[PDB]
Amino acid sequence: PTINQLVRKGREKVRKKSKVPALKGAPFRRGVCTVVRTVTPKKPNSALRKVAKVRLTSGYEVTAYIPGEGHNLQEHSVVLIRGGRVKDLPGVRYHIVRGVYDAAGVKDRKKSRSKYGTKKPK
Amino acid sequence: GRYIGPVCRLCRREGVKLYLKGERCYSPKCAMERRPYPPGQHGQKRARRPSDYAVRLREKQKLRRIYGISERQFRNLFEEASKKKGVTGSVFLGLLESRLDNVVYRLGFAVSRRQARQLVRHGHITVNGRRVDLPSYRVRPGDEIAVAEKSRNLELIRQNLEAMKGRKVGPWLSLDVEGMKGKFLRLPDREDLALPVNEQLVIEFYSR
Amino acid sequence: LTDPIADMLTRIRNATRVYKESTDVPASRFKEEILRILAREGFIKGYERVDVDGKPYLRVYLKYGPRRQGPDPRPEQVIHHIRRISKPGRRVYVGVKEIPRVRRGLGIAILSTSKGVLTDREARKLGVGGELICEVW
Amino acid sequence: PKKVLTGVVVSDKMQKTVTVLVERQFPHPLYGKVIKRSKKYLAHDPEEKYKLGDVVEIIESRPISKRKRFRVLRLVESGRMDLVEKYLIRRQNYESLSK
Amino acid sequence: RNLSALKRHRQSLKRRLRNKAKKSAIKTLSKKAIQLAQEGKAEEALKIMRKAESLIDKAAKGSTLHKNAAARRKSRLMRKVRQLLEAAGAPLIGGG
Amino acid sequence: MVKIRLARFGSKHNPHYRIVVTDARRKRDGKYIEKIGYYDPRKTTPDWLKVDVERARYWLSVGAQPTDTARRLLRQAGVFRQ
RNA sequence: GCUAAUCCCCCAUGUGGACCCGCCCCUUGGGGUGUGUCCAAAGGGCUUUGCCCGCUUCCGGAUGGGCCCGCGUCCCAUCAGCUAGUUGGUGGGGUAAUGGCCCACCAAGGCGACGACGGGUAGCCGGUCUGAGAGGAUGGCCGGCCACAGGGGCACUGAGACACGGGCCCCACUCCUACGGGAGGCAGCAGUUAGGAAUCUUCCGCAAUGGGCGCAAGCCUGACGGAGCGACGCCGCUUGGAGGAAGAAGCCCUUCGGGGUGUAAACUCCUGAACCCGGGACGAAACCCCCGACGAGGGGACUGACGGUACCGGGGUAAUAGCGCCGGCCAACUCCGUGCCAGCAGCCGCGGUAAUACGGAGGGCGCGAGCGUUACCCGGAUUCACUGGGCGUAAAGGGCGUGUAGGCGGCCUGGGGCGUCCCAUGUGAAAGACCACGGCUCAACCGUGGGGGAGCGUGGGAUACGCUCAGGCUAGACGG
RNA sequence: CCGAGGGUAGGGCCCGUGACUGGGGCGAAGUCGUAACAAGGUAGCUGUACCGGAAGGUGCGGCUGGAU
Ligand code: SF4
Ligand SMILES: [Mg+2]
Ligand SMILES: [Mg+2]
Ligand SMILES: [Mg+2]
Ligand SMILES: [Mg+2]
Ligand SMILES: [Mg+2]
Ligand SMILES: [Mg+2]
Ligand SMILES: [Mg+2]
Ligand SMILES: [Mg+2]
Ligand SMILES: [Mg+2]
Ligand SMILES: [Mg+2]
Ligand SMILES: [Mg+2]
Ligand SMILES: [Mg+2]
Ligand SMILES: [Mg+2]
Ligand SMILES: [Mg+2]
Ligand SMILES: [Mg+2]
Ligand SMILES: [Mg+2]
Ligand SMILES: [Mg+2]
Ligand SMILES: [Mg+2]
Ligand SMILES: [Mg+2]
Ligand SMILES: [Mg+2]
Ligand SMILES: [Mg+2]
Ligand SMILES: [Mg+2]
Ligand SMILES: [Mg+2]
Ligand SMILES: [Mg+2]
Ligand SMILES: [Mg+2]
Ligand SMILES: [Mg+2]
Ligand SMILES: [Mg+2]
Ligand SMILES: [Mg+2]
Ligand SMILES: [Mg+2]
Ligand SMILES: [Mg+2]
Ligand SMILES: [Mg+2]
Ligand SMILES: [Mg+2]
Ligand SMILES: [Mg+2]
Ligand SMILES: [Mg+2]
Ligand SMILES: [Mg+2]
Ligand SMILES: [Mg+2]
Ligand SMILES: [Mg+2]
Ligand SMILES: [Mg+2]
Ligand SMILES: [Mg+2]
Ligand SMILES: [Mg+2]
Ligand SMILES: [Mg+2]
Ligand SMILES: [Mg+2]
Ligand SMILES: [Mg+2]
Ligand SMILES: [Mg+2]
Ligand SMILES: [Mg+2]
Ligand SMILES: [Mg+2]
Ligand SMILES: [Mg+2]
Ligand SMILES: [Mg+2]
Ligand SMILES: [Mg+2]
Ligand SMILES: [Mg+2]
Ligand SMILES: [Mg+2]
Ligand SMILES: [Mg+2]
Ligand SMILES: [Mg+2]
Ligand SMILES: [Mg+2]
Ligand SMILES: [Mg+2]
Ligand SMILES: [Mg+2]
Ligand SMILES: [Mg+2]
Ligand SMILES: [Mg+2]
Ligand SMILES: [Mg+2]
Ligand SMILES: [Mg+2]
Ligand SMILES: [Mg+2]
Ligand SMILES: [Mg+2]
Ligand SMILES: [Mg+2]
Ligand SMILES: [Mg+2]
Ligand SMILES: [Mg+2]
Ligand SMILES: [Mg+2]
Ligand SMILES: [Mg+2]
Ligand SMILES: [Mg+2]
Ligand SMILES: [Mg+2]
Ligand SMILES: [Mg+2]
Ligand SMILES: [Mg+2]
Ligand SMILES: [Mg+2]
Ligand SMILES: [Mg+2]
Ligand SMILES: [Mg+2]
Ligand SMILES: [Mg+2]
Ligand SMILES: [Mg+2]
Ligand SMILES: [Mg+2]
Ligand SMILES: [Mg+2]
Ligand SMILES: [Mg+2]
Ligand SMILES: [Mg+2]
Ligand SMILES: [Mg+2]
Repeated sequence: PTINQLVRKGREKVRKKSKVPALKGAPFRRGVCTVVRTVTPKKPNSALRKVAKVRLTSGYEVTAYIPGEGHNLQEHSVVLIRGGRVKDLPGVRYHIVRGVYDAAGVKDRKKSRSKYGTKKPK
Repeated sequence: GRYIGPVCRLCRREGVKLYLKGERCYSPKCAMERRPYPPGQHGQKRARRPSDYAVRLREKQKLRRIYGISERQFRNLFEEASKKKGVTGSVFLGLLESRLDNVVYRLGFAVSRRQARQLVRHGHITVNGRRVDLPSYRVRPGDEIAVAEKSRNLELIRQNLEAMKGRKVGPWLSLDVEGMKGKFLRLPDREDLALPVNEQLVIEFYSR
Repeated sequence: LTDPIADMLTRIRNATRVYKESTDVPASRFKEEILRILAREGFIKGYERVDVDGKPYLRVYLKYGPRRQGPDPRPEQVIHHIRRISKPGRRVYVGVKEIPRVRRGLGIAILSTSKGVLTDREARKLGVGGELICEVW
Repeated sequence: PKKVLTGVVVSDKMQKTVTVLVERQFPHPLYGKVIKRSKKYLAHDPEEKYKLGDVVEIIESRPISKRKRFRVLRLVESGRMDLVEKYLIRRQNYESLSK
Repeated sequence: RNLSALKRHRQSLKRRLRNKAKKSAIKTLSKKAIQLAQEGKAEEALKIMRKAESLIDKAAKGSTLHKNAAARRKSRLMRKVRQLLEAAGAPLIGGG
Repeated sequence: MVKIRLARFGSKHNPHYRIVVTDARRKRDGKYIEKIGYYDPRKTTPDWLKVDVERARYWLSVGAQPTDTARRLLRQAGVFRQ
């Protein structure tokens, strides 16, 4: 564009769209589970992935992935959710944080136990 | 704190003797004589072409593992050298050699930098007449690094300075044996050392 | 025509790329003071004030390097680059402290100052700044 | 120093007060181009001696009223009705920007 | 449940009553002399205006009036009597 | 009133006052009119106190009042001498 | 109903000031002077024909402010028109003071695409974070300013407030009560509760600095100085040092010969984090007191919360290690288990019976009292392109004219000097940043010094180019 | 007189929420047909119009980014 156009109109400072809008600018948000269920993933993956539909302290109600093998979550489980989509479960933009509130850790976990609310064993 | 683990696997991974034990490093018992391949299961498997990030990471671990220094300090000291006047490679090396625990080792009060560090942390070393028990203390041109009076009558520095009578310490340094004191004359130039390191690659490492 | 100066910087640029012996420029005083710089600095053999179809022009005598060997024998240019800086759409004024070096001194910058038209090295000699007319190398 | 500006009387339709239209040029803080900008000043004229098209100078004076903080200093040029026409045409052109 | 702030409040009212009392008279004796000047009736206006001058400055002796409030109050008192007496003149006695 | 004061600097268990002329109501470490010296009440370095005596006399001459400790630091600098 | 005073009035004196009308200088209400009028007060202590603290009027200084102006200051135009105290004037009220700040009347104005009005969001700056710079983002700590003190309104006292721990009133809420009635305002310091992913001790002392009052001894000071909790952050330190086999056991791999963990361990010697004992701080010398002169200058005295801590000396035990990762990006690989399941996943992608990608194990890489994760800012992103991008077919030329505002504009001479360039000078607080030096054993932290700008105010100068004004031309353009 | 605010009445903006309703995005292995990509078996695309379960068809005029 001409310099005279830049004077008249300027350059539009781009704005970024958050990927975690349910978090309301917080790192984590507490909620309670309504539906705890399995969901199948999109092509080309096949599985029965465990998610929970969580109603948040920010008024929102979202779905949150339940990572690791085995969980103990059901309806009315108090939970803490974190940022994080699951590329292959469309519409799941959050992860439940293991080992917080009513999400138990992962039994017999030995590697990466910090990412699964599991403590150290003898 | 500093790395207090096995030490021969260090040279084995880097592929060059890092004289980190003192006596044992000059005997046929040095593990770099016997098995000069990386430690662990796959050492004797034939190596692949490493990436250039690998080449620079390796040069930078070699330099750091020489002085037995934590990455935090090694990077702290790098950044002071960077923003300093001009030649970074020389300054990083000179500021590294300016550490008290290192100077204790270069002077010969100790046989290894690990031991040198302990001679300081246990107080056996003074600087210009005061107990200075800080491994990271920055020695400067002029100071006199000695052994404490309540320490000079101790087997270790007696024996250590003995074999030092047979040794000729670096030019930038001074050593009066039997007085058990030395002098830091000036921070080293580039060629004062033939450190098995190309410090230019270390600059290249952090510039990524 | 909207910028007689950029027109002359461009007439010469186009003339040197086809290796023309000379190229005529519509005549003006400010353009002499710029061609004055280009000749003394070696970029052109010089100029003369001529008359084309009754009107005053400026025949600029260009210059080129030696005939080269290989494919494409065409000689390297003596004016590699001649670029307008200050334009009618955006004037560019630098004080003396922010006068640019063109190609680490191997090139020149022509400016207009209250002491006349100078090169970058001439400007700091007289200690004055002005309007950055063009850069050349 | 009391700021002294120079402008033109675009409207004399008030008692003891004229509207002085001042321009100022400066480079764009990012695109460097020189640009014009303008501003109207209600200036004191206790002798109602100044009319349309006068090119006057105003001096920063004590408040005469809300918005009136300048006294007309001296006439510089009389009869510049060409400038007032640039002003009025711009204002008249505003009805064409409506919805 | 106490202070020395309660003493500052008990005192503020002793002073408020005092400051209001002085201002009342200042406005009364002054306006009185301005009506008298309009009639003019000059000896009577000026004999009163002077007591209006005395009360004004005696108020500026303390907190009831700032020096400049009094000087301005005095300025307008006298100024109004002048013009008012310019119609149906005879300024006798004198006070200016 | 203008006062001649010691505005503490330094760090915890590390005092370093500045000899400063500042309003009586300005907060201690707040903006001051002028810095006319400094002070190190432990005397850890060779010159723990210094005073622009010619300036400290000006503010003394124009109204400023010192502290019961700043005064002993201007007498220790002979601002009051004969 | 009684009663004192630095409380309150009256008279007097007028150095003086104020006001009004005159003249003189100056020039917005600045300064002079004359006439008239008007306004001063407070006493207390000791050693006493003497000081001291106080008092009064006026001037000046100094500091702290008020008000006014140029300029700069975010998003939406799917907000385009806004305005009756509204804009100006005369008179007045008001104030320390200008002003529609407020009132009466008069005039018909003021503002707006150079974005008025409206809606959204936001305290602003020194600075901070990033960045090659340009720029972007941000305003917590610290300093300056502003704004508010349960929500609103108001004034009073005063140099100063329309006053957080002052007063009045209305509202919402809460509390005491003997049930008649009364009270309160933590966005002070702790502390409680609620909300939240989340944020501290109902600690110590005025010893220091600083504030208030006082002649002074001193008193008050949740300012402050310190102590407490929190790996929240940065910095420093430890969990050992040297020796020790062609190399134990255990575990992993194996082509069954062996390879690995690994000098790693044990074990030998050396040192001695912690803890035990003794000594023990700097921060604190002034105010006062003596002589002198209640000065100058000498000399004396008492005072430490932190703290019996730092640190010094002497004794002295081998004394926490964990977290992430190993398919490419990207540094580190094998065995087993699982069999599109269970699961992983920042992106590309892994898993369907020989998976370096899931889970465990051996081994390995990276860091280390940390290591990971999530959130957010800048960078990589020349992916809003001023530096520094594009539009035939990748996203991008308006369907085409005409034309307003606006942007931009040929050759020659001169006048001005607006832009622009230069010189001088003022401002650009402290802290921070950067460089040098030094104090805490180092460092972080901190002191002292040094060095700069841009921007704006002012004075002087230059005149090429841009601007303007004036005069001439004919190459553009237009007409015959 | 002004005046916090309370009351009455009528507007404007924004947010949330609503039986039902519109289409939209997405979703390993559903049902219908085969419009487009080759001249895709009627060259395709196109603005508009009208029609048809559905892609689509047809008219008018336009484009070549249409084949031989
Ligand atoms: S003994 Fe050899 S392998 Fe071991 S640390 Fe010394 S030089 Fe390195
Ligand atoms: Mg798959
Ligand atoms: Mg809930
Ligand atoms: Mg449950
Ligand atoms: Mg994992
Ligand atoms: Mg060892
Ligand atoms: Mg970098
Ligand atoms: Mg980088
Ligand atoms: Mg400039
Ligand atoms: Mg009355
Ligand atoms: Mg008064
Ligand atoms: Mg401490
Ligand atoms: Mg102040
Ligand atoms: Mg009297
Ligand atoms: Mg108003
Ligand atoms: Mg009115
Ligand atoms: Mg009217
Ligand atoms: Mg404008
Ligand atoms: Mg708001
Ligand atoms: Mg706000
Ligand atoms: Mg960049
Ligand atoms: Mg900002
Ligand atoms: Mg903040
Ligand atoms: Mg309020
Ligand atoms: Mg509250
Ligand atoms: Mg309020
Ligand atoms: Mg209230
Ligand atoms: Mg207030
Ligand atoms: Mg108060
Ligand atoms: Mg309170
Ligand atoms: Mg009652
Ligand atoms: Mg009552
Ligand atoms: Mg009440
Ligand atoms: Mg609390
Ligand atoms: Mg809670
Ligand atoms: Mg105190
Ligand atoms: Mg207390
Ligand atoms: Mg073997
Ligand atoms: Mg072996
Ligand atoms: Mg073994
Ligand atoms: Mg074995
Ligand atoms: Mg003890
Ligand atoms: Mg002390
Ligand atoms: Mg051990
Ligand atoms: Mg990693
Ligand atoms: Mg990496
Ligand atoms: Mg690799
Ligand atoms: Mg991420
Ligand atoms: Mg199997
Ligand atoms: Mg397979
Ligand atoms: Mg298998
Ligand atoms: Mg994976
Ligand atoms: Mg992975
Ligand atoms: Mg694995
Ligand atoms: Mg650390
Ligand atoms: Mg980014
Ligand atoms: Mg990079
Ligand atoms: Mg960018
Ligand atoms: Mg983008
Ligand atoms: Mg550009
Ligand atoms: Mg592009
Ligand atoms: Mg296209
Ligand atoms: Mg076209
Ligand atoms: Mg159209
Ligand atoms: Mg035009
Ligand atoms: Mg023009
Ligand atoms: Mg021109
Ligand atoms: Mg100029
Ligand atoms: Mg500066
Ligand atoms: Mg500064
Ligand atoms: Mg500093
Ligand atoms: Mg400094
Ligand atoms: Mg009302
Ligand atoms: Mg109302
Ligand atoms: Mg009410
Ligand atoms: Mg079927
Ligand atoms: Mg078809
Ligand atoms: Mg088909
Ligand atoms: Mg077809
Ligand atoms: Mg067909
Ligand atoms: Mg059709
Ligand atoms: Mg049909």
